[PDB]
Amino acid sequence: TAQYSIIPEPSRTELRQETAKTLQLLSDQEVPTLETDAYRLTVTPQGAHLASGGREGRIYGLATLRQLRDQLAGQPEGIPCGVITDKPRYPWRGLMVDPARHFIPAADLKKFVDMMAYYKFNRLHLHLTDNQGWRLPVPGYPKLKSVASRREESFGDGIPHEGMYTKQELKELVAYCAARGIDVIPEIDMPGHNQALHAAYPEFFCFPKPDMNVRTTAGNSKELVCPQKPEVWKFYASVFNELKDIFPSGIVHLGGDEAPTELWEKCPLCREARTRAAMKDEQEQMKAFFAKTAALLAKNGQTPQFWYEGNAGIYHPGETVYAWRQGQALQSIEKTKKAGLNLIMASSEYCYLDFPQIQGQRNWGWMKTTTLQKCYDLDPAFGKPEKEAGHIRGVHAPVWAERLPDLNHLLYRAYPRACAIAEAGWSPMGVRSWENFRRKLADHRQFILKRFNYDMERTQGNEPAFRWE
Ligand SMILES: [Zn+2]
Repeated sequence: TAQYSIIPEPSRTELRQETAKTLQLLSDQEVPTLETDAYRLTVTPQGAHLASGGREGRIYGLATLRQLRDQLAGQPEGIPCGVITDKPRYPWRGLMVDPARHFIPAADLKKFVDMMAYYKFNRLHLHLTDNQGWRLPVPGYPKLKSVASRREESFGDGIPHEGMYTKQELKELVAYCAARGIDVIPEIDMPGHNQALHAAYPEFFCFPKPDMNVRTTAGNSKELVCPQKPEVWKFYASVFNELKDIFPSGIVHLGGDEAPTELWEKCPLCREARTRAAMKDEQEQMKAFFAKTAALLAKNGQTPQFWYEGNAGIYHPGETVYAWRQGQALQSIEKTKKAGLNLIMASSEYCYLDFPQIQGQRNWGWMKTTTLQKCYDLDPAFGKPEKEAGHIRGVHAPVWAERLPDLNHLLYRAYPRACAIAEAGWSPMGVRSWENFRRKLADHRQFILKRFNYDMERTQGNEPAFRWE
């Protein structure tokens, strides 16, 4: 019979027999009984009543009302009356954009934010720095702009790529996100993924290479900042001071992914520093590096996060890590619990939205296909009980942009899988089903076309063309 098409699925929908042809908001009340992230939305033939426990729940209730208005706009016969009582399963529901790989203009970020807010995402993570570019301006380090923000080409295409946000643009983004219920999380990836920083400031590295250029290809860089160099710590203190001014979330993602330690092992400065500190290997050195960085953050009231790299011993109890490596989700849940770490689920089997969504679409010679149906199969807890998985804070989907050069390409791969991620982060398992989700997503094609002039239809051949290979 007649249903709503709200994504994410609300925790409770009680449908009634009457029909509503108006969604005029008749009441909008803050009530003490509901939690601050919760709302109750009642649809009657005379209009709608919204109750919420706080500003956060109110934002979510208005987001549901927006989807119901989009449904009603396409249903002249009216929509069912009913009561929706709703609160998210997980408090962290995030997407990550990758302007380091391909710069995202301010106007395009706005559209990306409006779309994620429509699905009740509440975290926007900015991957600001990598091998292919550096997008955060830092006073006192002008070569980040003149060198690190520019590259000669991408994958042999001969086409230079550059870009850097202004401080005013980033403060605009923060306010734009806050008005839509979204906290912004900057990432300064360290100690690796740093070829762009090396191109600008080779003196920060164990083996300075003045001829180094910003990377124009994918693949792994072995260049790690040298923890023995005072300039490194002065630089990151300056970076973190800018983040304190710009990003009121106070959370700084430090990255830490894909940082092989070969060059630390060989570095003549790091070798003797390890001898002085009685460090037996470079994992102990990595632990000390993160601890020193966390101490710098703590001076500003900031807190770190990391990509989980499978060695829980390098993090400090109470810190948050992101599980991402293929095949490691269950082990990561267990090891982070034992180590006293909090966990965000970003498993690349379900959440890496750079991967093609239909078999036969560009995989660049290595990417597996993650279909919409596969994505929807994600339970962030992997069926584990609360005593084993209560340290999981939520779900997070990166849209890595090595191969996504503009917003058109970004949205093509981000959606509709981001809709499934939204439901995995928000909806209790007891209201989730592929059949129901698929039904609603079909209706959402018209909703998103109407509201955003954007088409979420996916076929193998309708991905925008690429210039490479
Ligand atoms: Zn070194």
